[PDB]
Amino acid sequence: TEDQRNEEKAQREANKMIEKQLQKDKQVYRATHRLLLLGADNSGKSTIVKQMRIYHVNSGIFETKFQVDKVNFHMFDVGAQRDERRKWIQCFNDVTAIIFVVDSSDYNRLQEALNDFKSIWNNRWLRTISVILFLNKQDLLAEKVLAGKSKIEDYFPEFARYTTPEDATPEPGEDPRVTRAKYFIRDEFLRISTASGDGRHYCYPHFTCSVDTENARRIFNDCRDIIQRMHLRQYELL
Amino acid sequence: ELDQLRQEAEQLKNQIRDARKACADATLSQITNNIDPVGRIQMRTRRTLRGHLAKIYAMHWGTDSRLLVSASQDGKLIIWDSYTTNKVHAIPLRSSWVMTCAYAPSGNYVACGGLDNICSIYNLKTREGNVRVSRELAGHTGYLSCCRFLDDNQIVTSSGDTTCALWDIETGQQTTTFTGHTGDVMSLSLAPDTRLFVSGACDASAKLWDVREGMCRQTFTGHESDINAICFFPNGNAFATGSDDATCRLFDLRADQELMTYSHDNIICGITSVSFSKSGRLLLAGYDDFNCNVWDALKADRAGVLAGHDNRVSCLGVTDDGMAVATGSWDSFLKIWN
Amino acid sequence: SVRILTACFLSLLILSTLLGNTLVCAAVIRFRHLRSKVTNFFVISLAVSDLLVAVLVMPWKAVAEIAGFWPFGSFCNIWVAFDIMCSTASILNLCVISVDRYWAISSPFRYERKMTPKAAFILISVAWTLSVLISFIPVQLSWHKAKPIDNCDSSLSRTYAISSSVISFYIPVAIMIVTYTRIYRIAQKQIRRIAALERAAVHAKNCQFKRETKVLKTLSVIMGVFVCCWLPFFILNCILPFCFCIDSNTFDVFVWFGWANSSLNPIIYAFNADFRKAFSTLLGCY
Amino acid sequence: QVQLQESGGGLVQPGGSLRLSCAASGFTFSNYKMNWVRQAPGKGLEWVSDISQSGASISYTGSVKGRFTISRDNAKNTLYLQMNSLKPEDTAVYYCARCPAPFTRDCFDVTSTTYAYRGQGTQVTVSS
Amino acid sequence: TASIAQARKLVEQLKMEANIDRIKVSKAAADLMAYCEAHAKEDPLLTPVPASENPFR
Ligand SMILES: CC(C)CCC[C@@H](C)[C@H]1CC[C@H]2[C@@H]3CC=C4C[C@@H](O)CC[C@]4(C)[C@H]3CC[C@]12C
Ligand SMILES: CC(C)CCC[C@@H](C)[C@H]1CC[C@H]2[C@@H]3CC=C4C[C@@H](O)CC[C@]4(C)[C@H]3CC[C@]12C
Ligand SMILES: CC(C)CCC[C@@H](C)[C@H]1CC[C@H]2[C@@H]3CC=C4C[C@@H](O)CC[C@]4(C)[C@H]3CC[C@]12C
Ligand SMILES: CC(C)CCC[C@@H](C)[C@H]1CC[C@H]2[C@@H]3CC=C4C[C@@H](O)CC[C@]4(C)[C@H]3CC[C@]12C
Ligand SMILES: CC(C)CCC[C@@H](C)[C@H]1CC[C@H]2[C@@H]3CC=C4C[C@@H](O)CC[C@]4(C)[C@H]3CC[C@]12C
Ligand SMILES: CN1CCc2cccc3c2[C@H]1Cc1ccc(O)c(O)c1-3
Ligand SMILES: CCCCCCCCCCCCCCCC(=O)O
Ligand SMILES: CCCCCCCCCCCCCCCC(=O)O
Ligand SMILES: CCCCCCCCCCCCCCCC(=O)O
Repeated sequence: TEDQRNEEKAQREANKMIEKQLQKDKQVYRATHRLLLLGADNSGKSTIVKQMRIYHVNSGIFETKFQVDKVNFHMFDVGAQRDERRKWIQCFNDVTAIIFVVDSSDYNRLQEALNDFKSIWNNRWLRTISVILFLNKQDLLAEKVLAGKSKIEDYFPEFARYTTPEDATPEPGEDPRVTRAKYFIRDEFLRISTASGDGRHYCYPHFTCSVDTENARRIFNDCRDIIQRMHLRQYELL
Repeated sequence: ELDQLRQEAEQLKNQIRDARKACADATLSQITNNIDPVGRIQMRTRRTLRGHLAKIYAMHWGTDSRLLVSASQDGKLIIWDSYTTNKVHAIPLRSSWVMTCAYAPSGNYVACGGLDNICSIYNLKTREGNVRVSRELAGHTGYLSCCRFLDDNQIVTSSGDTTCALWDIETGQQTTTFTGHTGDVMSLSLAPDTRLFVSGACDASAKLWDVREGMCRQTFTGHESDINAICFFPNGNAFATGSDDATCRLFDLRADQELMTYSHDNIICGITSVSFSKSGRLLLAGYDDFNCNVWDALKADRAGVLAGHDNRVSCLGVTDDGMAVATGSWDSFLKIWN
Repeated sequence: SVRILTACFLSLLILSTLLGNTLVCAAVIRFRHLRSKVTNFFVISLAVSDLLVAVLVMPWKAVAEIAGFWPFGSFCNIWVAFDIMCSTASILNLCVISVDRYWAISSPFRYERKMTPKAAFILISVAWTLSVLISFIPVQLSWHKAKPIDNCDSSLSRTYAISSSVISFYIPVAIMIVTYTRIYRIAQKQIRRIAALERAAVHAKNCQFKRETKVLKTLSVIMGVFVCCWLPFFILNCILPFCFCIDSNTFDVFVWFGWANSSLNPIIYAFNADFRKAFSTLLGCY
Repeated sequence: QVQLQESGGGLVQPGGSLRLSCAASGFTFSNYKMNWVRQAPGKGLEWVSDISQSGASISYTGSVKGRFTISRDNAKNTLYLQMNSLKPEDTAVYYCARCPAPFTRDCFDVTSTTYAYRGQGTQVTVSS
Repeated sequence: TASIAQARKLVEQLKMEANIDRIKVSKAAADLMAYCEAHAKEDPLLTPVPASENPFR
């Protein structure tokens, strides 16, 4: 049985080397924070982050690496895939958050975006994942309200009976009409997100612009909110 | 134009269902009433494999029943030894999102797939000592779902754009393309003779494909939801299918219809992966409510329950000698059950 | 008589403490995921300290109280040192647990990078090494005993009583009060954000406190049980040497309350669902 | 075999009424959430409306809300849609759609590239 | 003319699929029973294995 002892020593040495390599990779893996970037084709989801260090392109997917305060982020943009998404979304349950980017300027697409957000939110495997919301092209909403006719009140009868929330604070230099439209979109998405009421994940709404730098710091801050709420859940404090 | 075509198609499907209802003389469970039941089957965790970082999506045994490939979402493909729990290889993958992995019958190659719709073949000769990418295949448009080696020269792949290919590794091109499916083809199960295979798509229809001719021969429409995994019976004359409606089904290639349906009221969760045993009497089913059910293939009754995983049982394999059964779940542990 | 009742109470206390500590240690030995997190190492250390209390501090004192005399006279010197070690180890482990919860809730990213298991081990080892440096050296050098029928009434000197009390109780309760006050600031802000989103939802629906009570109940139960159990014995412990002041029966009863806290500590620090699943499995009740 | 058969439709007038009958054959009807989806000429698919397993929760699209009744009978195994106050701009093809999983609340069925749990649909034209 | 060029391929498909031979259900059944009986004793999962013969024990 001497030869089998030799073979077992060699296999044990190989296993020790592989195990050490896996420990180093475990450290690098745990330092990394994943982010799934999901948005419709009308919206400029590529234009959201301008603090990207690199923009690497694989054959059927896009990967972005950026670091904020020595914290590494991977952002996975789904590229060339089929229209049916109910089978490859199961991969992305392990990510920390799902960034969801929607175009407010065109109104027909918004209804589809609301249905897609509902299907994300009520999915079984996306229950543990928080979702971070970007209502892109707000300047276009400003420019487009002064067009003689309001599209949103046509597509939504509720918006003839709606007032601006008192908790909401309007930015200086804006039209109350435009802020009513902004917060009413925001309220649609928050009513879809509060309808379920699980308490395992939340929906973070953000009003972003076409050209803006602050988006990486916003995603960093919402990541800090997600992991603080997760530890508060974990010690059963909340 | 389109209405006489669809009416002809409907009269053809009524002829097919008249055929299928004429053929149905009796059921299998009436025939199998004077058959001794299997009883309670207790299997135990002989080994637990550890050291994966992310969830284990797919895994495939070897043909010597010794070394298993496991595929994970961290970008590591680990070739294991099942006897001594030694990692005989660990391969770092280019894309992190992996959905399938295949092991060659001679053991010289391993293939991996994923969301970047490229099948990557790795050689295991290691004349330098380092594993390297032996070839990459980028023909498919939709994601790569399940891929299996016919031999060391030809690999069969199942994309996500309703298309199955037959790749030659030496030319690096597609030999035969199968485009009959309408829903997304989830997995394929090769025959033991490797002349036919079966594919289950998301349109609740399993197809029977000839590798050499290049067209489907038979269509099965017995399910109600997305057919997740498919597996042949060990004689190559029947297959079993698992779907999201918590019902396993057994289908015949000769009778062209379902023989039996395996369904229980207490479990409404989907069915991830099904593998038969060596003899063919036990159907092993990886359910979505964190356990495996050992159905009896001839009596439609649960022998026993492998409730050893903490998260959902992602994939299930059985050795070629029937000695042990390995399951990989989403808690990064590979249980070997005997 | 009275002795029977007191023996029954003390025996139930000992058995309860043994039971709970045993269940926690067994559950962590039998389950891999209950050892995978770096947090649960500290609860391992606290079950080890509490099980050393139940195994080696409570029974001998219980026998001595039931009987009235002291059984083995030379055992008293060792007993005192093991009592100080096993109590100080429990209070330092609860300070390590509080610092862990505030490091994890305060900095969510830095808690992943910095809290390698090596830092966990160094915290546990500085806790137990401070306990053995406060206990086994002075008691065996007998600096406390020389303040100027056999009984184990070691009248502590003022130096060692005040110094030992400061290093064993007062520093960890200042650490724990600043810890849980900052964690209730963080939790309060999170509750306000959730209530704002909820109230916007409710406003949208109409147009067409319980969570804060939970936070205050959890923090109140932890702080109230620990402070309420150990405070009327370290007040007396600081007063007694400096000093009618205190009767011996009274001091005995408060020492029993101090030890009684070690029974309640696994129930409070094991309300996790994973622990309840591993206790249903291990115990075999469900 | 999962199969769906729409019924009713045709050339109608604005302001009129129309009942669309949908017959679901080949599966258990009460287990699945089910919904209605329409397709304008030269446009994409849009989610009209939905209904759950028990039939308690019902929602609609905003721009046609309060105008369509969705009755599911489980025993008759039929899905009826009542369409009053018709409009000439709303002329389309109506497809019955079924969410692919049982006992769930998530649906992915707006796909135009050969979604295979829908019916052939019915042409509903409004001429003013 | 693409939907009718997939209709006509569906038609040709179902014509080639209608015209196949079909064995009866009960003979298939009996063959399955025969193959499960024949190889029943060679299954280590159905029939237990002694611990020395078992490579995992
Ligand atoms: C597990 C629990 C119930 C054990 C309780 C043990 C109690 C009931 C036993 C242990 C010690 C015993 C005491 C030992 C000594 C004496 C002195 C004797 O002159 C009167 C009885 C008396 C006072 C005994 C009464 C019963 C007693 C108190
Ligand atoms: C009174 C205080 C200052 C004493 C401090 C003693 C410290 C420096 C010593 C005593 C015990 C030691 C630890 C003992 C065990 C281990 C586990 C090993 O795998 C890593 C080193 C580590 C973690 C040591 C680190 C240094 C250590 C913590
Ligand atoms: C880390 C742990 C194990 C350290 C424990 C150290 C203990 C066991 C050591 C450190 C100091 C030592 C004491 C130092 C001085 C004396 C006085 C001498 O006349 C008798 C022995 C005696 C009383 C020693 C007993 C053992 C002792 C208390
Ligand atoms: C961090 C650690 C080192 C702090 C230790 C503080 C110790 C050494 C200090 C703080 C309180 C002090 C005691 C306070 C009061 C008295 C009463 C006086 O009549 C004699 C000295 C005596 C008994 C002091 C001895 C030294 C003492 C115990
Ligand atoms: C010695 C041990 C048993 C003492 C334990 C004391 C505990 C049980 C008591 C002391 C303080 C009390 C809390 C004080 C204040 C509040 C806020 C009130 O709106 C809900 C009840 C609640 C949250 C009490 C719950 C019970 C409580 C936590
Ligand atoms: C609970 N035990 C009661 C008996 C006793 C007797 C003398 C001293 C102490 C104690 C404490 C342990 C203890 C812990 C810390 C401390 O500072 C102490 O002085 C003591
Ligand atoms: C020499 C000091 C006296 C005795 C002190 C013993 C201290 C034991 C502490 C054990 C802590 C164990 C923590 C978890 C370890 C693990 O399982 O990884
Ligand atoms: C589980 C820990 C067990 C500890 C038991 C300690 C027993 C100590 C034995 C000492 C007996 C001393 C008797 C002295 C009699 C005399 O000298 O007169
Ligand atoms: C788990 C560790 C427990 C250790 C218990 C140690 C008990 C030591 C007892 C010492 C007895 C000394 C007897 C000397 C009496 C004499 O001088 O005759």
